[PDB]
Amino acid sequence: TSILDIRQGPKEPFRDYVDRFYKTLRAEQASQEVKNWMTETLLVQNANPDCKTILKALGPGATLEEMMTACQGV
Amino acid sequence: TSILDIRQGPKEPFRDYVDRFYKTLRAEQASQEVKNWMTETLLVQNANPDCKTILKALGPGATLEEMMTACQGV
Amino acid sequence: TSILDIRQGPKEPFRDYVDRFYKTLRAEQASQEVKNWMTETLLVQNANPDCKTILKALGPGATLEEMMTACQGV
Amino acid sequence: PIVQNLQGQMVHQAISPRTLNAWVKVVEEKAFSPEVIPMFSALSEGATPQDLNTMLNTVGGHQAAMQMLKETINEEAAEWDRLHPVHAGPIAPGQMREPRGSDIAGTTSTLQEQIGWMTHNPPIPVGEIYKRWIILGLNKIVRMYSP
Amino acid sequence: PIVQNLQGQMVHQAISPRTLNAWVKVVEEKAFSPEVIPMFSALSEGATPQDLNTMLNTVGGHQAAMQMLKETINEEAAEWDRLHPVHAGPIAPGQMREPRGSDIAGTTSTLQEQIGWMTHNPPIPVGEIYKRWIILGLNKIVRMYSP
Amino acid sequence: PIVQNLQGQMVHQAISPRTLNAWVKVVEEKAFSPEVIPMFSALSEGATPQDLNTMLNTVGGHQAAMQMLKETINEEAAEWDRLHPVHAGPIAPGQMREPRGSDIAGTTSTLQEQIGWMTHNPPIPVGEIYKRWIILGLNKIVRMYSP
Repeated sequence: TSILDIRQGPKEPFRDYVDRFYKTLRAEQASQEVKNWMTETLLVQNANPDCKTILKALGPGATLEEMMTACQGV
Repeated sequence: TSILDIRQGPKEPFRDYVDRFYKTLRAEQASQEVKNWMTETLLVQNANPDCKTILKALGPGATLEEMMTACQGV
Repeated sequence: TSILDIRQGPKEPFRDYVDRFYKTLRAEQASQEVKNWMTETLLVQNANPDCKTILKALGPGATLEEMMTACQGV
Repeated sequence: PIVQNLQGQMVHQAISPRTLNAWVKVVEEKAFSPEVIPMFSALSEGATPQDLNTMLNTVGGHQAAMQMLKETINEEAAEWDRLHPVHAGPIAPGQMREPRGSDIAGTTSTLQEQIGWMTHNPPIPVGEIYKRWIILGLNKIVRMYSP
Repeated sequence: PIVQNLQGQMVHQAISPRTLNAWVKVVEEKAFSPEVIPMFSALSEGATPQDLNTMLNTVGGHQAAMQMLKETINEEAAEWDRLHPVHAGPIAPGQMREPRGSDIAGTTSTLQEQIGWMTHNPPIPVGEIYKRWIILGLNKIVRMYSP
Repeated sequence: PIVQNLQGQMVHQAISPRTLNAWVKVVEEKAFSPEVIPMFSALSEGATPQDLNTMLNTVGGHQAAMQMLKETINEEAAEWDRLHPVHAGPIAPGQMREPRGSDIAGTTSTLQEQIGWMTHNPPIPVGEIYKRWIILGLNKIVRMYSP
C-alpha cells in the first residue's frame, strides 16, 4: 500500500490513523526533509473533516502530543 | 501384533503399508538374512491383489523407490 | 508433484503461483543454466490467459518485481 | 561466527541452536515486516558468509522472495566483480588471494579462507559487504511486499 | 562431537540434550522438507559417525524412508570399499589402519579410533564422507517424497 | 557421571536436572518404543551404576515392566557371579577388590569404589556391563510389549 492511500476513516480515531501513518512512513526510505514535508502535509490532508477542523485551530508549530490530545473526543 | 498379521487393505495405499512393515520389522530382532527373507517374501504376499499384480510385473531385483513409485496409483 | 504440473489457476493470483514455482524449483536439483531456462520459459507458459497477455506486453529483459507488480490486478 | 576467545585471539565458534531457532521464529512470525532487518543485523553479528548462506538456505516458505533475493545477491556479486577487477600478475607466495563476488557470497571460498581474510591484518569485511546486499535486497522485498 | 578445547587441542565432548531434541523436533515438524538438509548440516558440525548413527537410530516414524536410507548408506559404503582397495602388506606398528565403508559408517570402528583418524596429522574426513552419503540419500528421499 | 576435567583428570560431576527431566519426559512420551534404547544410551554416556539405579528408581508407572527389568538385572548379575568366580586367597593391600554382580548393579559398591574401578589403570567397564543388561532387558520388554 502507498503512503497517499493512507487516510482517516469517518469513525476512526486519529490515533489509530497516526499509527498507520508512521508505520507506512517507516516503509518509506526518502530524504528526511521530504519525510518532514510528508508529515506536515499529508497527515492533516487525509485526516477526517471533524478532526481536520480541530487541527486547523491548533495552527502551525504544533507537536504530536498536542495533536493527539487535540483530536481525542472526535 | 505379529509380523504375519501385517497386511495391506483393499483401499490402503501400499506406502502406508510399507511404513507399517518396517515399523514391525523394526521390532523384530532376527538375523539379517532372515529379515532379508521376510522383506522379499512377506511384503509382497500380504500386499493387495491390485498392487500385487503390479509388483509381479516389476520382476525380481527391484528396489524400494521403484516399488513405491510402481504402486502409487493403486 | 512435477514442475510441469505447476500451473496458474483461472482466479489464482500470479503471486501465489510464483511462490509455488520457486518452491518446486527449490526441489529441482538441475544445472543453473537449465533452471534459468525453466524460469524464463515455463513460468509464463503455465501462467493464466489474462496475465499471460499482460506478461507478453512486458517484453523480454523483465525482472520479478516488475512481473509481480505487472499482474497484480488480474 | 568468528568470535574473540579468552586468550585474546579471534577463533571460529559455531552458531547456537536457540539462535538458529530464533532466526526461524522471526521469519515465521513477522514474514517481510521491517523489524526483520535490525533483528537480522543483531543475529548476524560476527557472522560468516557461510553462516549467512546457512540462514538463507534454512528458510521455508516465501519462495518467490527467496528467489528474488538470490538473484539480487548474484547481481550485487556480479557488480562486485565488475567494480573490482582481478589484480596484476600471479598471486604472491607470501600473500593470500583477493576475493571475488562468489567468495563474498561464500560459494567459492572455504571457511578457513573466510577466517584468513577477516582475521588477517588488514582485515577485509566480506560479511559487511554481503550484509549490505542482504539489507539492499531486503529493501527490495519490503517495498514490493508492501500492499 | 570432536571440538577444540581452550588448551588448543581437539577433544571429544558429548552432544547436548536440547541439541538432540532440536534434531527430533525438526523431523517431527518438517518431515522430508528440503530445509531439513541445511538444518542437519549445521547440527552435524564437528560430529562423529557414532553421533550420526545415534541421530539416525533415534528417529521414530517414516520407516520406509529410514530403511531406504540405510540401504543407501550400505550402498555408498560398498562403493567406498570397491573404489578404495585395502593396502599392500601388514599394518605398520608406527601407523594406524586405513578405514573401510563400515568404519565410515561407524559400525566397525570404535570412538577412540574415530578420534585417531580425525585428530591425527594428516586427518581423514570420515564425517564428511558419511555426510555426503546422508545428503545423497536425503536427495533420494526428497525426490521420491515429492508428490 | 565421571567426566574429564579441564586439568586432564577424570572426576565425578553430578547429572543435570534438565537431563533428569529429559529422561523422565522420554519415558512419559515414548513408553516402551525402540527409540528409547539409543536415547538411553546417549543420556547414559559416562554414567555410573549409582546414576543408572537413580534413573530406574525415578520411573513412575509401567510397574510390571519395571519389575521384569529388575528381575533381569538380578538374573544377569547372578550370571556375572557364576561366570566370574571370586579370586584366589586374601585381597592385596596394594590392590583393590574385584567386583561382583551386585557391585555392577551398584548395590554393594560405594561411589568412591565405582570411581576407583573406572579411573584406575587398567579400568574396568562396569557401566558397560550393566548397560548391556539394561539393553538386553530392554529387548525383553520391547518384544513383550509389541502387540
